[PDB]
Amino acid sequence: GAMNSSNYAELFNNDIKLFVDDTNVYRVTVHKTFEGNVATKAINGCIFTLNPKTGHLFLKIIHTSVWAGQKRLSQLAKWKTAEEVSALVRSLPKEEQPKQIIVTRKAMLDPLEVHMLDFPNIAIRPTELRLPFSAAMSIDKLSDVVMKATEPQMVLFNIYDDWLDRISSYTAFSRLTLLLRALKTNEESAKMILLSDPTITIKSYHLWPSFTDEQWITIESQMRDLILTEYGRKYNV
Amino acid sequence: MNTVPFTSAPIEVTIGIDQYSFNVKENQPFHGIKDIPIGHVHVIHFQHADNSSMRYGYWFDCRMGNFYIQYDPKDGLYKMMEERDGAKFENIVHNFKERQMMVSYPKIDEDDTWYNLTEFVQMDKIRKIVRKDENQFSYVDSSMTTVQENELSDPAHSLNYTVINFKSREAIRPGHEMEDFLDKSYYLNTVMLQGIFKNSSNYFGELQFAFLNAMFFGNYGSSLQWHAMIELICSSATVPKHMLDKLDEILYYQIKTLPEQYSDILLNERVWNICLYSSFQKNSLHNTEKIMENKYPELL
Repeated sequence: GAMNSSNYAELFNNDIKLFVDDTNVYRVTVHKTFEGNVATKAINGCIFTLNPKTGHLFLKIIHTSVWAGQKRLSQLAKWKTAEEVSALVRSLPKEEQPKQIIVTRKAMLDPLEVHMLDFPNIAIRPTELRLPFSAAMSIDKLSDVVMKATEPQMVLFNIYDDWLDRISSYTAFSRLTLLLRALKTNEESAKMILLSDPTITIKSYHLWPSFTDEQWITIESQMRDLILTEYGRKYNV
Repeated sequence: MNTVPFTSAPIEVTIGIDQYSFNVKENQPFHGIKDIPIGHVHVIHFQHADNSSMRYGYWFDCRMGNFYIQYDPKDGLYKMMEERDGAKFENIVHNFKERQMMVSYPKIDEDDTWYNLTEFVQMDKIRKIVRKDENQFSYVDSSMTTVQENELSDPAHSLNYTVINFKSREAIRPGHEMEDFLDKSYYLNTVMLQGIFKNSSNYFGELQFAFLNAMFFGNYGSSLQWHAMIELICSSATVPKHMLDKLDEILYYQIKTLPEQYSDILLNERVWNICLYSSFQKNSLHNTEKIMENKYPELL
C-alpha cells in the first residue's frame, strides 16, 4: 500500500524502485490576450523518475509539441507521464526493471496502473510523504536541459553526484529532500546558501557544489534554518 | 397457469415467489403455489424463521418441466425437484387444488412489474451462470461467490457471471490506454456485446439476473456484477440509442421494486452518482434519474 514515515527504510533496500513525480510535466504561463481574455502558453516540462537508492534520475523532457492540438491537457499529462514511464521500464533490461513504482501524486495511480498492465508484478504505490520533487526545476542544470530542448529527449543524471562514495543512500536522500524542500520554500535564499562561497564550484559532471563533509553540515544547517524561518512567516508562529 | 406443489412445510419459513412473499408456520398444511404465469422465469425463495441467515432459492421456468418443493431434514432446506411422471404430478396438483391448500400467485392484471424485471432473463442463460446441468432449475443463495470474487473458492457452487474489470488487458487495447480507460465503448461494444454476449438482450438478461440475486438473496457478488454492467454502459460515450432507452426502463423498474430499507447495502453511492451526474450517459437515463432523486435523494 502507501509509502509513509513507518516504512521509510524500504526506499534504501535492494529491491529496485523508482519514484515518479509528474508535477513538472505540464507547465504553463498564464497571460492576457489582446481582447483581455486569459490564455496559457505551455513551456517544456519533464518527468522526474528517480531511483532513491542509486540516485539515477531518468529526466524525460516533455517538449511543448506533445500538447499541440490536444484537449484537457492536465488530464493528458498524467497519461503521457504513465506512457513514458511504461516506455522507460520496457527499455530497461529485465534485471534493471523496478519491482515498485511510487507516484508522488495519487492521480497518477490509475494512469500508471493501466499503462503497466503488461507488468502485473510491478507494484504501483502512492506515498503519504510530501516529497519536494516539484523543486527539481530549481536545479539549474536540470532547468537548463528542459528549457533548451527542441524535441522529446531523455537525459540521465545522478541526482546525488558522488555523495554515495562517502554517505549511505538514506543520508543522500535526506540531503536531497532537504535541499529540494529549501529550494521549494525560498528558492532565492536556498541558491544564495549553495553558491555564496565562490571557491566551492559545481563540477562539470555534477548538479550540486563540491562540499567537504564539514561544509555539507554547515549547508544542511543553513537549509534547515531557511525552512523553519519561512514556516514561522507562512503561519505566524 | 402452472403449479409448484410442496410435499409439506415442516419448518416455519418465509416463502418468496418472485416479488411476493408469505409466512408459513411449522407443519402448516401448505401444499404450494398455483396460477404461476407462463412465459417468464420465476424464483421461489426461502428464509427460515429460526435462521434468517442464508436466503436461498430456485430459478425455474414451468415450461421446462414439472417442479415441486420438498423439505430435506438431513440438509435442512426446502429443495426443488423435478417430477418426471406427468400423471402423478397432475394428480398431486389436482388433489392439493381441490383441498385449496395452495396460495395463488397474486398478480394484479395491470401489473407488469415481474415482466419488467425479467424481460431479458432466460433460463438457458441462468443455467450457464449457475452450473448444475443435471437440473432444469438453478439454486442460488446469499453466500455463493462469483468467479470474479474467487479470482481475488469451490468452483462448482460459483456464480459464473461474465468477468468485467476496467483495469484489465481485456478492457484496454495496447496503445489506447487513456482512450479505452476514459471511454469504455471499445470494451462495451467490441469485447462484451459483439464478442462475449453476442447481443444487448443477453447483456441485459445477465444484468437483470444479477440484480434479482442481489435483491432476493442479498448476494453481494451479484450486486457487484449489476453495478459493473451499469457502469460499463454509462462509462461508454458510444452506446446504441435503443440500449440506452432500454437500460433506463430496466433500471427504473429495479429501483422501483427495491425495498426502501435495503438502499443502504444494495446501491453503490459512487456508481450511481457517477452514472447519473458525471458519466457520458448522465442525461440518457431520465426515468431512472427521476425515480432515484425522488426515492433515494440521500444516496445522491
